[PDB]
Amino acid sequence: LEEISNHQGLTPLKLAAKEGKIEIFRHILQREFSGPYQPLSRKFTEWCYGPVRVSLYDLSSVDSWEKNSVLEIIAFHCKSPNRHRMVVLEPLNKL
Amino acid sequence: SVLEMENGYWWCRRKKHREGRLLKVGPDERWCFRVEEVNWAAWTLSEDPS
Amino acid sequence: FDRDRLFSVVSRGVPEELTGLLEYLRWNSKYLTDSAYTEGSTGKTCLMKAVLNLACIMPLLQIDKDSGNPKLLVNAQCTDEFYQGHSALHIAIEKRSLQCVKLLVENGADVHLRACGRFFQKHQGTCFYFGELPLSLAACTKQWDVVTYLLENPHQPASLEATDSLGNTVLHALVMIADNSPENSALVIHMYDGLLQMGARLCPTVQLEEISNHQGLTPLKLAAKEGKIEIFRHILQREFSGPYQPLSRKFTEWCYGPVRVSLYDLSSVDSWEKNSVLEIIAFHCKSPNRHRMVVLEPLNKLLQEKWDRLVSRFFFNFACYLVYMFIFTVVAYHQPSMLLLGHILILLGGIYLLLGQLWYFWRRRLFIWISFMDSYFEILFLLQALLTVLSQVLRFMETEWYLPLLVLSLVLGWLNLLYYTRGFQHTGIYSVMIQKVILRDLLRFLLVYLVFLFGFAVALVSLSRRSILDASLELFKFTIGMGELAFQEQLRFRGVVLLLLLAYVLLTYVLLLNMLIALMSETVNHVADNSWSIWKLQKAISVLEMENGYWWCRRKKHREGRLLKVGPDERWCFRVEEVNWAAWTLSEDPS
Ligand SMILES: C=C(C)[C@@H]1CCC(C)=C[C@H]1c1c(O)cc(CCCCC)cc1O
Ligand SMILES: C=C(C)[C@@H]1CCC(C)=C[C@H]1c1c(O)cc(CCCCC)cc1O
Repeated sequence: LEEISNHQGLTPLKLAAKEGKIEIFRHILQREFSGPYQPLSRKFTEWCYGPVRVSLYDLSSVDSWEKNSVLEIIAFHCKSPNRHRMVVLEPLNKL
Repeated sequence: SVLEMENGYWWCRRKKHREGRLLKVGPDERWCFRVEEVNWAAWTLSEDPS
Repeated sequence: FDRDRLFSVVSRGVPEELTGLLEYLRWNSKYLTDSAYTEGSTGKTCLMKAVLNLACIMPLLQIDKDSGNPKLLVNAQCTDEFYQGHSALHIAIEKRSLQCVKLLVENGADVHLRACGRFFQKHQGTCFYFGELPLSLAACTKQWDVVTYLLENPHQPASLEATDSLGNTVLHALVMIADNSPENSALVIHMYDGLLQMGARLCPTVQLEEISNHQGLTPLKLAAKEGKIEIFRHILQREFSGPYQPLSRKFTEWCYGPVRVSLYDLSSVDSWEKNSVLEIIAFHCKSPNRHRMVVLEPLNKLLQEKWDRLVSRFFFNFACYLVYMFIFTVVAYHQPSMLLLGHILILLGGIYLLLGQLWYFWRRRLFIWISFMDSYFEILFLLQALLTVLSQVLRFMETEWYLPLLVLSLVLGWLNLLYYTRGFQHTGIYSVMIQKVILRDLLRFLLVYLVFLFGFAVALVSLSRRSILDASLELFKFTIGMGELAFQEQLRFRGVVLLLLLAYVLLTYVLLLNMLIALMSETVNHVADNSWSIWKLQKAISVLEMENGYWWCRRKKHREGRLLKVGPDERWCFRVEEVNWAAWTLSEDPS
């Protein structure tokens, strides 16, 4: 479902970035589920050794390697006033 | 700035290297990004730390 | 019977799927600890994988008994440099499986194995440091049951005084994992207190707190150096009940109604002994929250009497420098009878400050590097003393260039007088993080202003065509409020020069005002400290150096406190009096 694009060629994740909907954008970007819905998640844990925990965020449409990525959409194709609050998200801030 | 700068100069376009590592979540392979966090209150895909 | 097959069976956890494996080892004369059956990349063995995929453990250890294995796999060690030293016992403790720990320990597992891998070091990247021993792992993971079992098991008790590769003990490990977080502070404080109580029961003749690592720091000293204020405060202000009374550091001398007097133990805190907590906090600590360390209840009071007892010496130093600077000014003003005496004092005064300042840098060199802003005035005094002596040297070795250096030393000598202003309140804003930020921007603003000043001056010269020096000076007069605005009618591009000059006026007003607005935001987004933590830190640094005495006359240090038998044990305690109207002793009567 997430790879379906509308007439503008934007996925639901990409559409949230362009329209400035930070609330749904953060939830989609940092999403995890249980065993039955494990392949439906975007955040995964690689290993956990006590307090130290490592997470793996899916850079499907986020990384700027592919054209019309989330980073390009947020920085240049977004007109919402709260553009700065988009990049401070946990996977975007680190990447 | 970094998004424009990574595109390269006009006289020499630079190839863009994908950031991340291809991991089989499980199959399905996704280019994930490694982020490390420390939590002292809460008490996995791989088997051993790396 | 195969390496791939053996690891697959242990993951499932069904011992019935592994039959005849022991017979296979006898046939091939191979052991489970051999490199053939290990993972090879990191030395991981079958037992290690079994604990990771948490019954098969007992038969797997049982079949080790049949084969003539000289080396026990229960004490196997990883071989990869990244993850070296990690054993199966470490897995059970990490997985929070008390039953697995009991099963492993009962079968001869060693409790003193060292996990000296790169992952277990205090790296700047991915790492986790819990000492280097299994006992430290349980302490840092909120496992009191595992700690209790590892301390009171008849099979192989774990010693509390065991040290890691750096000499860190169990108490040291709790210090290095502190992060001043509310969740982490409760973790370290609760376990540190519990281990001390268990330590008295297990080893009463061994004092845990006096054990020092390879750097020679006690756990109390280590907390001060590493900047862990949360555990530092708890250790410094510690009291217990009757059974653990000798294990406390804070005691009550007498209580008469609301008036209560407390006695804090100055064991490693008072500066009488070398490498004390006060010396460590002020000079050997690089943590940003150094000011919050001295405002603690025993440290805040103790540093006050040292300042009060030595305040006269501080003003005597101020008076001596003030008189010396007055002598310097008079001699310089009339440098071109008693003037011969004046030059002798200038040479003697410069050589006196130089030798005294050279002692300070000899005793300590890392302090200036780690914290430039803490002792930046030490550098300034060095330049003033060195230049003053050098300037008089050029007077004897006549080169006619001693005057510019003497004049430069005069203005800088008065600037060094601002150092003594730290002995008063002076209001302002007291912060070290802000001051570095403000200083950095002002220097950047000066560079931005100069290039704009230089850029416009060249533009003015070429368009009007003295040189750049006169034109740049004319533009700089605009800041001092002395600029020249006139329509020079004998210029071809008179309008362009006039418009360009007006552009500079509007440009420099924005630049100066922007810095004021930028400097205003720092003041607004600043929370004043009612205890004046920054000011107290500066006073604490000065008194510690001042009490050491001058270079020409070292002064004996008198210990601060009174020797009292707590009960026996005698500790040099510090008297602190407090008044409480809500709560309703060692001595018998008030005194
Ligand atoms: C307290 C602060 C933040 C003041 C407030 C505004 C002013 C003019 C500058 C700041 C400031 C420094 O940021 C640093 C120093 C001394 C540090 C070394 C200077 C060579 C003094 C100093 O007044
Ligand atoms: C402060 C300001 C805004 C003044 C205003 C006049 C001009 C342009 C110079 C500026 C300036 C620095 O931009 C920087 C310094 C030294 C940096 C540290 C000062 C404690 C002095 C100094 O006069």
